[PDB]
Formats: sequence, structure tokens, C-alpha cells
Amino acid sequence: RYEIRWRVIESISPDGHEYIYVDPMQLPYDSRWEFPRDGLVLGRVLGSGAFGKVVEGTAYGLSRSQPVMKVAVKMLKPTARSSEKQALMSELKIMTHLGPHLNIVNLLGACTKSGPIYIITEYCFYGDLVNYLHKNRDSFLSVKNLLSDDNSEGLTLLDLLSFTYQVARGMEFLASKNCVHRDLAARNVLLAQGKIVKICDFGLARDIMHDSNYVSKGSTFLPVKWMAPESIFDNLYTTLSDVWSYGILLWEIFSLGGTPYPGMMVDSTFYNKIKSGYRMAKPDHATSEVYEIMVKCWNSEPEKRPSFYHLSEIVENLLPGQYKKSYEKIHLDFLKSD
Ligand SMILES: CC1(COc2ccc3c(c2)ncn3-c2ccc3cccc(N4CCC(N)CC4)c3n2)COC1
Ligand SMILES: [Cl-]
Ligand SMILES: [Cl-]
Ligand SMILES: [Cl-]
Ligand SMILES: [Cl-]
Ligand SMILES: [Cl-]
Ligand SMILES: [Cl-]
Ligand SMILES: [Cl-]
Repeated sequence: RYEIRWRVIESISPDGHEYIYVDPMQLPYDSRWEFPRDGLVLGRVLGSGAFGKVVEGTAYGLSRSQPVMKVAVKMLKPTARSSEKQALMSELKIMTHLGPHLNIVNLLGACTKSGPIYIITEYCFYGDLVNYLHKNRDSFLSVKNLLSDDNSEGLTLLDLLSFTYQVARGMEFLASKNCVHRDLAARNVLLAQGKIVKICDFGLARDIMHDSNYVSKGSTFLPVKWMAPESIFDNLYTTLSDVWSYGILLWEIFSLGGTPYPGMMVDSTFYNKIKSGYRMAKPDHATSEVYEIMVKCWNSEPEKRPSFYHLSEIVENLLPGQYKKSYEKIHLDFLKSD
């Protein structure tokens, strides 16, 4: 019945107390985005939620670079409320505002006139990261070119470092735009062709009510296992809090899809342990260096945590130099599209 909104920060008071977030309705939609309905063909349903669904699709003429293009389409169910339509429009405005990045699922086009609203997004071949890791759990054994391509081989530490680097980059981009994700987790990361990490959100395509990851508090659902202490207790959300989420996410990556705080249910006892300063032990496939990154992200003092930009730098040093070169070419190819 809900989704967690990405918040973009318009301004912060000199004291550091009053935060003003942009109002999506206030922002302006760009008509250039509009794509003719006839030019879009809808396929199989990628996901289904009580109020919405994601569908496979092909867009014709949408892109000069890819005249026939595989894509994913976001649409509301008839069940969706009048207010919810607003949410889709809001998503369009915010996404246009942020602009495009290689590491986030991107908005390609939208159909908003004389029809059910349709959001066109990049199509990711591998699906969500959690499922992908589980699928490749077995056959995983502890060159750089192979990593940034579709060649299939047993999953490697190198692959994990790549996913680790891409999420940092995607997050760095979001932070630069003063955008706070508030629900960063492997479930919200999808993998595209070429093993390119794309960051997304839980959405209306799947049911938050039916997901164990979220605890419902008040009128909202919270991914407590991924929340920074300030968020849980002080209800404060920032780029720094996201960093905490990034560390939890890394734990998910190095445990091959493992649930954080395994064997621990979220309860009063869990909250107390976090206040105590309790942190997760090293994951099985995590190197000492990677675990160190997770621990830094989990610092009690948010200002103490590393910036996403710093994290990208740290991860890069743990990757062969050719990986960085490959990322750069892919980044440039991505910005050259169309
Ligand atoms: C043929 C396969 C194809 O799978 C897929 C799945 C989702 C795919 C996809 C290919 N391209 C894109 N998206 C998207 C895109 C935006 C999303 C925005 C919010 C939420 C999403 N999701 C992610 C998947 C989840 N099961 C439902 C909600 C989104 N998904 C099966 O994996 C390969
Ligand atoms: Cl959003
Ligand atoms: Cl096909
Ligand atoms: Cl583990
Ligand atoms: Cl080690
Ligand atoms: Cl820093
Ligand atoms: Cl940051
Ligand atoms: Cl960088």
C-alpha cells in the first residue's frame, strides 16, 4: 500500500535543524519525455503489486541509438487510488530533475496523455541483485574485461567488487543531487546487461505489506535492518544515513544474498543492541578490506562515516586498474547514447 519516497533537499537552515524538501507537484514535467502510446508494445509482467505492475516492453523510435528497444514499463493497477496517480507524476518530475546516471535505473520516456500513465525505464536483464546472488550462490569460487561484459562464468570476488563499486557510484550521484534514497538495499538494485548495476526503489510493483524486510510503524513501513541509528530513533534521514545503508548492502553482497542480522528478528531487543553499538560480524566472502568499508559505514556518528565519493575511491584501489578504465569507457558510452 506504500512506497518509500526519495527525498531531494532544497535547503537546510543555518542551525542545521530545519530541512526543506522539494515538492514534486511544484516541479515541472517536461513534455519532451512524452512518447506515443502506439510506439510502445507491452510484454510479460515483470512484477505485480496490489496497486501497480512492471512490464517488459519494446519501444520503437524512442531512441535514435536503439530504434527497437527493450524496456520496462511502470503502470498503476485499476486498484490504484486517485492520490496514487499523483505519485507516478511525482516520480516523473523528480527523475527528470535528477537527470540520468549509469548506475541508477533511468527514465526513458512516459505516456501521460489520454491513457493510463506509463513510465518507461531501462530494462535490466538480470533482475534484482538479491535474486541474482542467490541463483549464482553455488558455483561461486573466490580478466577485468570479462567483468564488464555479459560473458558467463562462475561468480567471483571481482564481480562482487564491481557491484560494490557501481552502487557507490550510483549513490555518489544521488548524494551530489542532495537526494536521499532512504531504502537502499540489494532488493532495490537491479543488474543490467553487461553486469551494470542500476539503483531503483521498492515501488508499487511489489507488496511492502507482504515483505518481511519492512516493519510497519505508524503510517509507514521501515526497513529497520538497513536504517542508521539516527533514522530509527531521531527520525533523521540524510546522505550519511544512506551510507549506513550502503554498508548493510555490502554485507548482503558479500554474503551472497544473505539476510542482515541473521537469526535476529526486529524487536525491542534488536533496537537495544543497535544502541549498544552492536555491529555484524564479517561475511564469509568479504575480504578484510571490504569488511573495513562496512565497519566505517556503521559509525555511530554520521559525520564520521565516509562520503560516497570517498567510498568510490576506496573501492577503486581494491580493483585492478583496468577495471577503472573499463568503467570510464562504459560511462562515456552511456552519456553518448542518442
Ligand atoms: C527476464 C527477467 C527480467 O526481470 C526484470 C525485472 C525487473 C526489471 C527488469 C527486468 N527490468 C527493469 N526492471 C525494473 C525496472 C524498474 C523497477 C522499478 C521498481 C521496481 C522494480 N522491480 C524489480 C523487480 C521486482 N521483481 C519487481 C519490481 C523495477 N524493475 C527476469 O529477470 C530477468
Ligand atoms: Cl522515487
Ligand atoms: Cl525477444
Ligand atoms: Cl555469512
Ligand atoms: Cl582477507
Ligand atoms: Cl569523507
Ligand atoms: Cl555523501
Ligand atoms: Cl569518483
